[PDB]
Parts: sequence; structure tokens; C-alpha cells
Amino acid sequence: AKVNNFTLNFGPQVLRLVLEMQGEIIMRADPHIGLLHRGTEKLLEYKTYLQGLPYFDRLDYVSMMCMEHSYVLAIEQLLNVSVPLRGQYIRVLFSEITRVLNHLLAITCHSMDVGALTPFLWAFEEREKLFEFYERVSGARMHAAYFRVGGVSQDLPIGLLRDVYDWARQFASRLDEMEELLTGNRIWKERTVDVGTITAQMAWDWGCSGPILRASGIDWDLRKTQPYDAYGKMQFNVPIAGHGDCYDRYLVRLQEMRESLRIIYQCLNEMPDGLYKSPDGKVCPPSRSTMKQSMEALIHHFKLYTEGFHVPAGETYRAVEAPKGEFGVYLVSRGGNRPYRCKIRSPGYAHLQMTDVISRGAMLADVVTIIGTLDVVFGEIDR
Amino acid sequence: FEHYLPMGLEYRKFSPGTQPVKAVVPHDSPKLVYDIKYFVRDYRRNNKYTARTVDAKTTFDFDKLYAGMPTKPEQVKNVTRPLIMPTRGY
Amino acid sequence: GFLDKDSVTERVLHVTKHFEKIDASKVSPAASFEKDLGLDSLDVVELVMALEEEFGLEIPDAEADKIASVGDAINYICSNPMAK
Amino acid sequence: FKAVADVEIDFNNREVLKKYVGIRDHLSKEPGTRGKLIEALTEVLSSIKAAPEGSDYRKAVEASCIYRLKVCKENESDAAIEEVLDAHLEELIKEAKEEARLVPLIAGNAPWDVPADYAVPVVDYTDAATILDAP
Amino acid sequence: GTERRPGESGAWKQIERQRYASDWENDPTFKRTPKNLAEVLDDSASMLLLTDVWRGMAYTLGAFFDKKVTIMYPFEKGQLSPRFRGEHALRRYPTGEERCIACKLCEAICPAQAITIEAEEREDGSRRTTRYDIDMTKCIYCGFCQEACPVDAIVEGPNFEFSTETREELLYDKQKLLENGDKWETEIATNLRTESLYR
Amino acid sequence: EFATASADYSIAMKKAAEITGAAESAMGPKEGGFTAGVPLDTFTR
Amino acid sequence: GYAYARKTTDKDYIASEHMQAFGNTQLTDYIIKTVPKFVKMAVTGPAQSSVLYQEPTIYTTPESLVPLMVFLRDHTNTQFKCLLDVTAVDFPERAARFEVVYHLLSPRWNNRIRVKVCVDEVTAVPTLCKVFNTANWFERETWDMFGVFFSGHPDLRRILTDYGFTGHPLRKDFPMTGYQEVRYDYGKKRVVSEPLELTQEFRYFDFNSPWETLNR
Amino acid sequence: KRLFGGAARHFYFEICRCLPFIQRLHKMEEMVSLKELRAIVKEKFKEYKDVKDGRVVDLLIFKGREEIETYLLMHKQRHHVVTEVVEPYYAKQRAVKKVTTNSPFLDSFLSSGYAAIGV
Ligand SMILES: CCCCCCCCCCCC(=O)SCCNC(=O)CCNC(=O)[C@H](O)C(C)(C)COP(=O)(O)O
Ligand code: SF4
Ligand code: SF4
Repeated sequence: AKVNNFTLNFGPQVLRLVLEMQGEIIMRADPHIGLLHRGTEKLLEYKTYLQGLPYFDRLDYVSMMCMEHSYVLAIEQLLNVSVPLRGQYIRVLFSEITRVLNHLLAITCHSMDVGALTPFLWAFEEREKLFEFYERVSGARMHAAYFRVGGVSQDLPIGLLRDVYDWARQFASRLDEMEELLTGNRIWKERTVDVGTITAQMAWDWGCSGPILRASGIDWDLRKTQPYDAYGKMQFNVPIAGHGDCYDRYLVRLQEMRESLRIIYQCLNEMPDGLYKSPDGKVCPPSRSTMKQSMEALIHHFKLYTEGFHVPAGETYRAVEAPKGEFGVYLVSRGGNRPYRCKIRSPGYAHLQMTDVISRGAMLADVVTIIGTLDVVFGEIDR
Repeated sequence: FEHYLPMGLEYRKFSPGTQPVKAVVPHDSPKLVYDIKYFVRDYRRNNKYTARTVDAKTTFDFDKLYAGMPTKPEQVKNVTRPLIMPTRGY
Repeated sequence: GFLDKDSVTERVLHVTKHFEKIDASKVSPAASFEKDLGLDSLDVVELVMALEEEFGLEIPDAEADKIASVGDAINYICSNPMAK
Repeated sequence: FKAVADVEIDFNNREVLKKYVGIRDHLSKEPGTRGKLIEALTEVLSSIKAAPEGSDYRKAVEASCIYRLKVCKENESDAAIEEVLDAHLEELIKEAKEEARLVPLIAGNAPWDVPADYAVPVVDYTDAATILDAP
Repeated sequence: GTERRPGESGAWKQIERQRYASDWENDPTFKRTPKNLAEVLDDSASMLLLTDVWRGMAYTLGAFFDKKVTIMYPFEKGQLSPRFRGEHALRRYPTGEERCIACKLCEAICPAQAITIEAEEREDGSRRTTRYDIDMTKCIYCGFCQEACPVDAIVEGPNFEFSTETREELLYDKQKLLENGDKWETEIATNLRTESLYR
Repeated sequence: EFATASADYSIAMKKAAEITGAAESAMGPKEGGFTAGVPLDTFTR
Repeated sequence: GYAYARKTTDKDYIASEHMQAFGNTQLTDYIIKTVPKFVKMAVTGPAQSSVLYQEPTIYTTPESLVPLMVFLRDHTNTQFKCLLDVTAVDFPERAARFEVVYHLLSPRWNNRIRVKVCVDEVTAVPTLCKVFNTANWFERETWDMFGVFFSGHPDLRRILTDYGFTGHPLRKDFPMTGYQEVRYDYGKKRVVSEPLELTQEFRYFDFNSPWETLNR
Repeated sequence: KRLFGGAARHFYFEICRCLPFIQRLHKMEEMVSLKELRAIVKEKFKEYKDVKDGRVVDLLIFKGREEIETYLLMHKQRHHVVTEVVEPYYAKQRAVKKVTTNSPFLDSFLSSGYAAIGV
């Protein structure tokens, strides 16, 4: 008959959803966002380039250093700054540690939303180990502010690689005992198989990236097609599935954790000795002993910590294979010590736009599975 | 099967404030300790933008563009992936 | 002719009376909204909405746009088969 | 690439590879062949005649189609065309069909209709390492 | 295992597709039809009598008899490093004179604008502050002020347990920051004896 | 010869300010404040 | 829908020599010669894809943005299938103060491109919702933040700011802290918006050197 | 005949059609009437009666539309209508010819050293 749609309000308690149903089947989904919009793009125009760096830790706060990476690379390209070899290796190693942290949280929060509670509690102790790795090099468990223009902020303390190797020696066993509860379980399969299917044409038309794109049969990894730092030296595989399923994305994310472990092991054995910061003193601040003994270093310390370096006029867009997809910064420079315009491109913003076409024909108990498999964090969505 | 939770002294045997060997961190290159001149390495201020002559009556030959392309599986040449970004020796 | 031409006229005058920008004695049974009473389009829309409130009708945009006089409004209400 | 399925898949059989990555389900269930590529490219070569003869757009499309047909002619197997043009043939047939579809919209817009003294300024970028590093 | 079945499909379009067409037999990720009696019994012992639930149950029962990772706070603590960024503090020389000389570099670098400084010259001619405030509810705990200081006057100490009941208790003035430094001076010096090799 | 800051991105900023059709945009007095959406007493200052 | 997984071996290469040479060197001239009426200005600069290359920037009129984007999506040599973002930049010194910027990615040949349109506050830009499906939310955000009207959009409404929010925050003449602030009133029993008052006003530090040469 | 297609009166008619549902949903039955609400919304329209550009008229109508659906969808409650719509109108028509002979200047003088900002 002339059946009107029944509508539903889904949660003030920070995603708001307005669904329409024709019974038990959804016909429309409209996300209402902006409950975490804090105006960080306006606030970055009132900061110097070093001042605005800790804003990026608070965009995807599950994956911090990867958010820092693209802003730093965008500044370095316009400045024409080269990063030394050891700093590039450190950046790759901590980017892969960051990806492991993000994928642990994403898979276990998804499986908790579905109903399995134990894998969350099993994976968060490994997350605690990697937080200790963040804290030992930056003094902060989450918002490290570690990656800087021209390199990293401090050197690795003596004894870090020993412990990273000791964690990586048992992480595969942890991922194995994680999959015994979920991979060959019929309830998890019946919740995840053929739910929210994405084909390749829809993936490129809807601006998808990351593990969504690899589960639809597309071989596209930015660490292999447009490499940055020492990612071209790294030997690893791109996992590929072909259904576009929630189940296939779960399998791709687990394999990406395995490949991140492989890159971590390679970085632990090829870590070179040398400088970790670029030797251009007009961009990178001097060491604290040098500042207390030479006049030029003290002048450069004074000026770099007040006015900051001046970026030459121009523009660039630089992107990083963040663990949720492509994270990019569009930096517009007029020539000052402050960004003229800093647009932030987030993958979860594009992934959440698809919920109207992905939830069609699904039921109410599959909305939370779709939201969980898109891997969304509203700090980067709502800038 | 590797066990989670290692026992005593098998993980983080020394605290980071009691490092058993003193650390000597390089903060400058040996090439720049006594050779300090800057204008030979001022990459920031030496880039240029040049206005091209007005792209109107140029000759785009498509024959040359498609004459350098292969037609057989062998004789296909691929650009290798760059191993590292430029470090300029440091 | 669905309703009389006197009671509708005094009801029209009664709702025209309570307008702050109108004169309570200048209102005549046969006047104009533009030249005589001095009203723009939004005032005309407000007066037609008051007439709709009093007689319990619905006048569309084109029909209310054609109404330009007190006599036009009275004739439109009288010609309406659903008046109250 | 790495296959996330725990079963052993051959992937030397090209039809199995086209099944596994979702080409059959999501792009084209009918297998694309060399003859369909030739037919689609000749459709483009017929469709481009709506553009003027002197236009660079027509020359560009015609040269691309002629090169694609020469690759199709000098290679008999479809794996050879895959290795030369760096795609699956289903992708290449879709490319040719999209290029043929593009022509009436461009022809309706007529980008070639500029005045004789048309001018476009271009600004190019020169790196510092051109003049600082060794020649 | 990651294999698929006709019937275990979570949606309806694929459920309708698998029961009306044999397109799923071409896909290599599907489990094939059993061919003889023993394979039928294996498939039925997979579907009926569970045995996939039981593997997870055996793993969680093994975890029931395993070791635990809980620490008994506040009798036991976690693990931190000398670089840890905690409660801000103001430092002195061993003589007892303040290190701070009112250069206003930490106030300039602060991205949160959490520092407010006023100064004049002391009665002996020295350059010293008269006001040094840190809004701890505006602070982001980045440590940039610690980096900008050329005389090691402002630090972030090793204290993280400083929650209060009123917000006015978290607007620190100069006297409280000096009191924090006088409390934590030996630990701060022990931390800085290691971290000066790197900074 | 012409060389007035002819080695930086400001060449690409001076043009893109003189693109035709966009170099002749004009509004009436006080009109941009009506569409700005900020309170109207701000323009009494 | 491109970049399907085809090689089962590890690939140690990015692109082919001839297509990478064409994309990194000849693409600006190619786009200018094939569709000259669409292009009004071009910049070839420091390359969104990598630090080692150069990549073009195309300036176009709003009257031909949709045909140019359709050409850049569907032409056989420029297969720009992915639209990464739409944004704006404010230049208050210009007659047309806004530059709407479109970034694109070509998975077929590992390329990127940038497309710009210059408009003022009262000139509409045609929507790209029919060309790219992500153009919806980005155009909604651009309207929210800058006040650029996108004609032909299905539902152009604000997406990021507060419910009653008038004003476009990313303009240069909009204040950083705004005009209104929010508190709970015990008498009205409602959360109420009030004119702005600050306990400590924002301190603006003017650091800029009078010897600095780079300011443009 | 009516400038710029008569779009101001068409939008005014649309809002006046929308108004009784606003009064029922926001429960403003005993606070304001439909006649005074129509007069208030009419007074919102007269403030831009001297706009000489049709594109500014179209933008103003689009923005007023988005205001009317954020009132329709209960994204602003009755206290928002009170503090933003009807009390500014009643303040602009209540202070006219006050009971005191003080000029506006002298009231401003006795209030503060500077003019008031906002409402
Ligand atoms: C719940 C409350 C929410 C209300 C929000 C909605 C408020 C919307 C208000 C904004 C809409 C506008 O102003 S729309 C802008 C209106 N101004 C113009 O269009 C410029 C031309 N001037 C006119 O049209 C005049 O009305 C006139 C000279 C009298 C023409 O006489 P007539 O009339 O005879 O035709
Ligand atoms: S730690 Fe950061 S937020 Fe705290 S006072 Fe120092 S610079 Fe400011
Ligand atoms: S604490 Fe250090 S940086 Fe801050 S004003 Fe005092 S001396 Fe300067």
C-alpha cells in the first residue's frame, strides 16, 4: 500500500542519526555531525607552525603521529628541507607502531559493538605496551608531538629497540589468540558476511581509501605507490580481498597488522647511527648544550621559539597512508610565520558520507556494524 | 606460542633513568663543525617560479608521444620505486 | 452568493479595523489596497491572512495575489463554496 | 599481493584471479576479449568524427585509439595486452566506452572555439637544487 | 577458517542469490559441496554439535586458569620515564636564587596561551618576575615551555596525581609553582641528569 | 626587461587576481554585511 | 573503478616510464591544447603526489567547471576518478575574494591534479554532485564555512556549525572567538546564548621582523 | 511589476503558511498570536527593503529558509524565539516615547563609558 516511512532518532549519546524504515528494513540514513566541531582550522591561522603542531594529535586521537606526519611533510616540501636517514627510519617505525595501535582498537571496538567482550580486554594490554613505547620517547602516552619539521624531536633512548623486539616477538601469538574467538565463529560470520558491500566503482566514486579499498579488490597503498620517508625500502605485502564485506575488511585489517609487524622488525634491524634532525639551523632548533655556548645558536633558539621560521609563499597538498585511509593537509602559504589556510582532509569524513547507500536494505542491528567497520573517529571528522 | 606477561628482568630490565651505558648523541655533522658557510646550502630561499611564455602557438605532436610507447610485453620499461627520500648525505 | 453581502462586509471591516498601519475611519466598503489604503505586498498578504483567519478558508498565492481591493475580497469570499 | 583467504588459491589461472578480486561480480560478468576491445576502439574512432578535423582534441583521441589498436594488432593473446596496457581487458573496454561516451558532451561545449589570439599564462617551478647541487 | 557457506550470509540479496543460482560454486573462498558420506558427516558435525564455539570456549577457559595483568593501585604503580610531562614547576639554583629571568619565551611559545607573566627589576638590580601564572585548565601539557626555557627554570615534573575539588585550586600562581619545585627538586635533578645527554 | 619579484609564487598570485569575469566583481554599499550573517550593530563602529 | 589487483608478485616499480614522463612533464600542455576554452591559467608546481616531481594546477571559470571535470574524469589519458576534497581560500584584497579548490587523484597512472575557480560572495558555483558523489558533503561544508553557494545541489544546508549559527567562520573578517557564548541559566532552566565576555582576552603577539624578505 | 519576481512576498506567504504549525509545536499559544507573529516576520522583511541586487535577495531568502527549517525541526526551542525574535521587536516598540524626558544620549552616558555590544 501507500506505506509512509517510519523514522527514528538514533542516539544523542557523538553521532546523531536520523533513520527511515519500511518495517524492519532501512530506506535512508542521514548522519548529523558537528557535535565535536571545535574550529581547529580557524585556530591554526592564529598559531605559528610549531605552535599549531599539537592540534594534529587531537584529530585522529587513536592514531596521533600519522596525523602529525602529513602536516610536517607539507611544511618540509615548501621549505625544501631534507630529513636525515635515521629520522626517516624512526618516523617509519613509529608510524607502523601507530597503525598497530589503531587496528587493535578498531577491530576490538567493532567486535564489542557486535557483542564479543573478551577481545577488547585482551588487546588493550598490548595497547598499553605500545603506549609505554610512546611515553619512553616523548613523555606523553598519546599526544606525543614527536615528529617535527626536518626529523624527530628527540633521539631514541638507549634500550628502546631491545623492548620493541621483545614485544614484536610475541605479538603474532596475541593476534593468533585473538582470531580463535572470531574468525571461525558462525555468529561473527553471520553478523559480518555480505553486510555493507562496497564495489570498486563505488569505492572510487565515494572517495574511499585504506582497508575499505583493499577489501574491494583494489591494489592501492600509498606506502607503495607514492612512498614517503624510507617506505620504499620496506618489504611488505598488500592484503587483497574481493567481496567488499565487513568480514573481508576484518581479515584485511588483521593482515595489515601482520605486515606492520614485518615493517617494525625490518626497522629494528636497519636502524642507522647518525643525525635524527636536519642540520639546517634556520628551521630546526639547536641542541641545549649548543644554545648555552654559542651566540648564533642562542639567537636561532630565541627566534625559532618566538617568531618561528618563515615558510616561502606557495601551496601544496601532502597525504599519508593513515591507518583509516588517506589523511591529507592542504597548506596555503603567503610567506609569513603563520599558515594562511590549512585545510585538513580526513578519510572518515568521506567514509561516513556513504552510510546512506551502505545501510539500504539492512536492518537496525546492522547499523552499528556498518559504523564500526567504517572505522570513524569524530575528532578528524569534525575539525 | 609466546607467552604474554614476561617475568622478572626479561623485559625492561633497566629503568630509563638508570641506563647502564652513557649516551653520546650527535647533534652536528663533522662536515659542518668548521665549515659553517650557509649560502651554499640555502635551499629554502633559492627556489624560483618563472612565468612561461604564453602557451598559445606551441606544437603538441602526438606522433612523438605515441612513438616512444612500447607495443610488445618485453620492451616495457617501468620506473622503480624510490628507496629513500633525499637525505643530502646526512 | 453562497453567503450574504452584508455580514461578510462588516466582518471584513471588523478585521480591517485592528491594523496598526491602517486608519479606522478611512476604510470604506469599496476602496483599494494600493492607492487608497497605502499598503505594499506584505501588508496585503497579512490582511488576506487575517481574512482567512476570520472566515476559515485557504486562499492560494495566485488568488490572494489577484485580490487588490475590499470589494475583491468580499466577492472572493462570497463566490467561495466552502465559506463559513 | 597477499590473499587474505586461508585456502590455497592458484592465481595462475587468470579466470580465478578475475573471480577473486571481484571483477566478475562488480565490473563485468562477461569476460572481455581482444575482439571486444577492437570493437570498442573502433566505436571511439567513429564517435570522434563529430569533433572538427583541425581540433587538437580529435587528434589526441585518434592518436590514442590508433596506438591502442596497434597494440591489439601486434599482440594475439590477451595476457600480452594486459602486460602492455597495464590493466585488465574489462577495464580497457570500459575505458574505451567511457571515451566514446565523452565525445558528445565535449562537442556540445566546443572547447576548440577560442579566438585566434587566445592566450594562456603558465607559471613553472624551478627547484633550488638545480643551481645549488652539481650540474 | 575464513570459508563461506550458502546460508551463512548475513544479508538477504546474497541469501536469495545463493539459493536460486550456483554462482557461489565458481568463487574460490566458498566451501565446496561434500562428495561422499564421510564429508557429509564432517559437515554435519561442523553445523550441528557446534565445535567452532568449543574452540573459543577452550581458549577462554585456558585464560581463566592463566595469569593476570592487574596492578593494585595505589599500593602498586605503573611505569614511566624521565621524559614524562606532568605538573609544571619552577626551579632554583643550589644557592636558593630563582633560575627564571623573565625572558618571556615560554609565554610566547605556549600554544594554549596558558602563561601570564609580568616583571620589573628587583631592588638589587636583578631581572625577575612579579607575576608568573599557569592556568592548568588551559594547559595542553605539550612541554614546549620546557623546551623554550634557556635556564631550565620551568619544567614539567614527574607528578600526575594532582586532582582537586575546586577549579580555583588549578590556577597556579608563582608561589605555588616555586613550592612545587621545592618539593620535587631532587627527583627533577635526577631526571635531568639523564635527559641532558639527549636534549 | 621586467623583474619585480619574479622568482616566487607571488607571480601566480598577481594573476589569478586579474582573471576575466572575476576581476570585475562588485557589490552595492553595505550588501556584503547583510549576507555575512554577523550582528548588524558591528557595522555601526 | 581501477587499480584492480593483477600482479600476484611483489612489484618494485611505480608506473611506466612513458606514462610517468607524460604525466610529470607534458600534462599541462596537453590539457591546455586539447581543451583551451576551459583553461584560463596554469601553474606547474611542487607535486601533491611526491616531493620529487612537478604537478599541474588548472584555473577555470565557473561556467565550464563541470565539463572540465567530466573531461578530466573520463578522458583516456587523464583518468582522475577520485575527488579527494573541495575547499575554499579567502583573499579579501581581491575583487573576487574566494578560490574554490578541487584535488583529484588518478589511480590508473599514479597522478594528482588541482583545479581552481575564483568567485566572489554572490556568484554561484555549479555543483559536482552528479560527477562525484563525495562533492555533496564537501560543498555543504564549504557553504557552511565560507558562504559559497553551490547551485543545483540537492540539499545545501550547514553540516558543521551550531544549529542557529549565522555567519561563516572561516572568513578573514570573522572573529576567532565569535560573537556569542553559551551558559546554563538557573532561572530560565535552559542553556542560553549570550554576548561574548572573556575572563582573559586573547593576547595577539606580533612577532614579524622588519628585515624579513619572504612576506608576500 | 514586483521587483525581482516578487520573491519576497512569495517567501513571506510560505512563512505565513508555516507559522501556525510553529505556534502549535513550540506551544506559543498563550504567549503570542498569529497576527502579531505575522507582523513581526513582516518587520524582519522590511529591513532589507532597499537591496538593489537580485543575488543578495536570493541569498537572503535561502538563509531565511534555513532559519525556518531550523525552527521547524525543533533545533531551537521556545526560549530561542523569546530571546531572539519577539522581545527585540517588543523592545524596539516598547521604549518609544518613554515616561522619562531623558535623551538616548543621556541614558547611554549614565549606563557606561562605551556603547553596548550586541543584545
Ligand atoms: C520563526 C521566525 C523565523 C523567521 C525567519 C525568516 C526571516 C526571513 C527574513 C529575510 C527574508 C528577506 O528579507 S528577503 C529580502 C527582501 N528585500 C528585497 O527583496 C529587495 C527589494 N525590496 C522589496 O522586495 C521590498 O519588500 C519592497 C520594496 C517592500 C517591495 O514591495 P512589495 O512587497 O509590495 O513587493
Ligand atoms: S606544557 Fe605546554 S600548555 Fe603547559 S605551560 Fe608549557 S607550553 Fe603551555
Ligand atoms: S621560566 Fe624560563 S622561559 Fe619562562 S620566563 Fe622564566 S626564564 Fe624565561
